[PDB]
Amino acid sequence: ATKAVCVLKGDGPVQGIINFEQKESNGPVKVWGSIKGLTEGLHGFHVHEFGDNTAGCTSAGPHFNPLSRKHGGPKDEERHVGDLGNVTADKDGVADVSIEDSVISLSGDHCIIGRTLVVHEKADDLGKGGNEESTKTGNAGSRLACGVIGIAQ
Amino acid sequence: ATKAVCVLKGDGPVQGIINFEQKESNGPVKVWGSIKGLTEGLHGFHVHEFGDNTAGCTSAGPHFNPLSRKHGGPKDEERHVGDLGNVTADKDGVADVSIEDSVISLSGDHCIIGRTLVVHEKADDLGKGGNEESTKTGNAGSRLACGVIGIAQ
Ligand SMILES: [Cu+2]
Ligand SMILES: [Cu+2]
Ligand SMILES: [Zn+2]
Ligand SMILES: [Zn+2]
Repeated sequence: ATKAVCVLKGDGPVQGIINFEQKESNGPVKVWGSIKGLTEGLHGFHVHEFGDNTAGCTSAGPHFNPLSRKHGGPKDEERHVGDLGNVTADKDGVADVSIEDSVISLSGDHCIIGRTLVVHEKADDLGKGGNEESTKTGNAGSRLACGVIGIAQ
Repeated sequence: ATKAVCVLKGDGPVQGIINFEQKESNGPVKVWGSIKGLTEGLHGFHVHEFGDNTAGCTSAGPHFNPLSRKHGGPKDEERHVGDLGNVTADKDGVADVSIEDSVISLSGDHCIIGRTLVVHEKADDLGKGGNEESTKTGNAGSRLACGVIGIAQ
């Protein structure tokens, strides 16, 4: 696959659409779109392991972490594959997302297709928060919206 | 992987959960679960090509058809890889889904992870109807509910 897409929804007002593009096998992945209904500020943004929304976003499990690393930010060597950092909303509640990432993929063992993208209640501290949870979740709190990442046209 | 899941959502509520299991990559896929909120009778049931719900189930495109075949039933050689036939709802509006299929897969070129499962308004005629559409869509009509197929734990 070269293109993927995710519709983010949850139980509250947070909703969005996120697109992915990967031009080349083993090249970087462009990630772009918009999320609305958010509180102003940073909100953690990750790919979680399972594309399972059976009981809502909780069913998606932990961060996608095929290489058994600690949590980090997207520009860290020490990160989960799924660690895409934060999106940032304005007072208007909108986060415009524009990310390139070279660790996620749309094929192979780092593939994110069929997994869940999640936007969080709180900021992700990118593993620099100095408690144990920082190293696992980034202290980003509950899951406000999510969706399964699908193959796109 | 060897398990996948799909949450179907549409107006009614037409709602359902479908589980997938494939014991080995060269093996059949067990498909099972429940869909509620349906009218009594047969409803077409297929994997569509794109895991895109941007604008609702319409965004998923046509039946998943990597081999460029005509529409058929699941037992037919001439079928789309996505052709899973019909589910049947009782007077209570529930369809008990219990399928094994050897053409879909959870890995490889026929993988359905990241694609959309759809349940339709009307019966699928399994390509045996009296017109040209039968060999494309089975005449199953609109899309009552769908979801993106994700990797499960
Ligand atoms: Cu997350
Ligand atoms: Cu269909
Ligand atoms: Zn992480
Ligand atoms: Zn078909």
